[PDB]
Amino acid sequence: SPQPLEQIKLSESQLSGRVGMIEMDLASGRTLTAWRADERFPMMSTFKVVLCGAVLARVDAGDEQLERKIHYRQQDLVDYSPVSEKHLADGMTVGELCAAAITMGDNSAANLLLATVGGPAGLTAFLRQIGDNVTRLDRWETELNEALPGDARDTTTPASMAATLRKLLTSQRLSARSQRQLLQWMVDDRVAGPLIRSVLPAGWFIADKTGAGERGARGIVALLGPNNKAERIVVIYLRDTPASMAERNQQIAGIGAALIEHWQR
Ligand SMILES: OC[C@H]1O[C@H](O[C@H]2[C@H](O)[C@@H](O)[C@H](OCCCCCCC3CCCCC3)O[C@@H]2CO)[C@H](O)[C@@H](O)[C@@H]1O
Ligand SMILES: *C(=O)/C=C/N[C@@H](C(=O)O)[C@](C)(COC(=O)CCCC(=O)O)S(=O)O
Repeated sequence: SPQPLEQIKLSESQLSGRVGMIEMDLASGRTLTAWRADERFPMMSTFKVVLCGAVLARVDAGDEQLERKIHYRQQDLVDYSPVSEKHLADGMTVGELCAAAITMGDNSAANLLLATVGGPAGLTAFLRQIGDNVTRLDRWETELNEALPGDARDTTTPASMAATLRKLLTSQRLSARSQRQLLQWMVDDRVAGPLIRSVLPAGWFIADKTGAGERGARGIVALLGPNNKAERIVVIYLRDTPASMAERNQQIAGIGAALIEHWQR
């Protein structure tokens, strides 16, 4: 594999789309690689990690409990609800909803949680409170990943998303238990985690949340590193490419391969 930046460029050439990428030390925030890092990209399902950061902040403040059971109706369900559709009779706890949203990609679970934090506007306000002045959520599942060209709704930048994830996971804005919980949800991803592990060399840590959208939109927010340590935050977004899902996945994996082969920078 070529160098990370060289691979990123090749991916844009091959996909005819824009790639946005940040690689950042988790402990310190040292930026190692930045490409279109201040450009906007649709967050897609990656917003679910920030959503559950807001939930945990409410738990820390005593305004929420992960134990609290929410009962909902079939009319509340949106497209793709593999866990929430199973609990119309008995409900789900707030913590179960975060687990379902982040680890199983459950969309109704995300919407239920979004309501508890005051909707897209409430989540955006939370982002402003932690000093993210760029990321914005405007819509609910499933409209939020429409990825219209030039539409600023439901977008982040690689730099903003990396910084925000670092804040939630490490900055002590969340309690120790809450930081640990958010991390464990990412470790437990079942949508892409097991697949990614299957292709990572021995010794590489992965935790992640992935997303997909229209017009080629695809993305991942990840913790990655050798010696089984979450050494770096890696955020990669793609937009405005007509390529197959397989090829978009392969190109992102190829950027990962370049990072792995050329880690010591
Ligand atoms: O010399 C470094 C390594 O080179 C290869 O490893 C390959 C591996 O066989 C391949 O499957 C992977 O694909 C990349 C898979 C990435 C999966 C997604 C990555 C995520 C992670 C965080 C955000 C970016 C995307 O690349 C590495 C590096 O070439 C060798 O197989 C391995 O023995 C060796 O230790
Ligand atoms: C998040 O990125 C979800 C995007 N795609 C879904 C959507 O538009 O709501 C689909 C319904 C596909 O479903 C999934 O990707 C399942 C996992 C969702 C997640 O990662 O949280 S649409 O057909 O693309």
